[PDB]
This record gives sequence, C-alpha cells and structure tokens, in this order.
Amino acid sequence: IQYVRFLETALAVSCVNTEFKDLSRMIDGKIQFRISV
Amino acid sequence: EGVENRPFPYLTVDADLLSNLRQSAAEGLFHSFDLLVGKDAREAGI
Repeated sequence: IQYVRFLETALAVSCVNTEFKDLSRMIDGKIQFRISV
Repeated sequence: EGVENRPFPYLTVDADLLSNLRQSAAEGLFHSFDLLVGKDAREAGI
C-alpha cells in the first residue's frame, strides 16, 4: 500500500483545494467575471 | 441567460483576462455571457 495524498503529490499545484464541509447541499456553484475592455 | 447583472463589489485582480477576448465571445467559448455596450455598462438598479 502506498499512502498517497492529493496534497502530497504535485497535481495540486494545478488546483487550489479548499475544504467545503457541506458539498451535498450545494445545488450549483457560480462565479461572475466582469471584464472591462 | 443565467447571467445576473446586479451590481457587486467587483474584486480587482491583476491578471489580464482579455487575451483574444472579443473574438472568443463572438465564437462562444463561454457557456453564457452578456455583451454590454454603451449605456447598459452601468450598475443596474437595486
């Protein structure tokens, strides 16, 4: 058995991992960008 | 679309998002987007 964590590896440099302890309740996520050109 | 146009405290980051932007939105890379030209570029009313 190789005890490997998602943080112990190098793939997490691509993903900012934040622990949300209630994710079954989120129906949907959203984010708004406003680019002024 | 699903875009909300209500005003917001738009947090300002320093990354230049707009590398080949208007060609991308006229091609529709984004799922859902709103082109606001001129008078509608303000904060809408509460």
